[PDB]
Amino acid sequence: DKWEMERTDITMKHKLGGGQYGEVYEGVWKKYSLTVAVKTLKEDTMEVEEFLKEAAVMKEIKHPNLVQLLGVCTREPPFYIITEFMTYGNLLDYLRECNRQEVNAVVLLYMATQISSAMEYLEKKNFIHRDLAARNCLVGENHLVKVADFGLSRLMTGDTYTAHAGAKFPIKWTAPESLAYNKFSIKSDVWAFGVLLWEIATYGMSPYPGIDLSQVYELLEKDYRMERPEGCPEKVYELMRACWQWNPSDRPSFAEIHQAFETMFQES
Ligand SMILES: Cc1cc(Nc2ncc3cc(-c4c(Cl)cccc4Cl)c(=O)n(C)c3n2)ccc1F
Repeated sequence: DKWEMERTDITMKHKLGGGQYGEVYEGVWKKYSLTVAVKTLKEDTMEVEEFLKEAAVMKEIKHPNLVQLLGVCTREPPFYIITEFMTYGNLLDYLRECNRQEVNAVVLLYMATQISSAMEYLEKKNFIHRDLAARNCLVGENHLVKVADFGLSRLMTGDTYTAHAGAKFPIKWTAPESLAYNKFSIKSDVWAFGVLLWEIATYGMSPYPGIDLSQVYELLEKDYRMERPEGCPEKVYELMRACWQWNPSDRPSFAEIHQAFETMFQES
């Protein structure tokens, strides 16, 4: 289709992210003198059909706050997925290293509004993310934030995905039903979004600070939740706590979350 391009159109530069995102490189699309990001598969980091399906799914995603596909090379190996390049890197590092007078309260609402917009689109389009976290949000100039869209799964909005036996999760971002039963849904993405809000509010602190990973689930089942961060508006914390309702059904939708943030951003 229209997305297929010649591999030789791109010149590969260096690895991005220190391996955390797999085989991803900065590159140059020569014709346009345009920096792009390129993911490939040469070191057996995923299975071939999984990679090719990622590429297929990306073709369907079109939203201002989801990383945008530019093209693919899927005829013969090595296969490539080519996307827009986000200049800063990830939101976790961005928050940690930023000048807070610039990245101020208004900007944190702006960030939350952008990410919730992306998630509202995935909710509407029957996809789940499964790894929402600041390390998986990418930042460009002027505090533009886009959710990374590797790993998306198709799932009708009211259904559940069961992860493979033996799967290991990022415990501190993982909903209780996922931890206990390997069950994921758009509502487990909502849970993760609440943790992300806490990351934003703390300018990138590690969640459940000092708490043993093997005791996180136990704390959640006893109704422990992280306290409100310093400076965090009460309405924002209310939203975070709603994202952390034990029962998935009781958590807000992304459409509701995005509306709340848009309003707070517009009124700031
Ligand atoms: C300075 C710096 C910049 C970036 N930018 C960046 N821009 C675009 C992309 C696009 C990726 C992508 C791809 Cl190539 C294929 C499918 C889905 C996605 Cl999301 C992606 O995995 N990454 C990490 C990525 N990183 C990352 C780290 C860093 F230190």
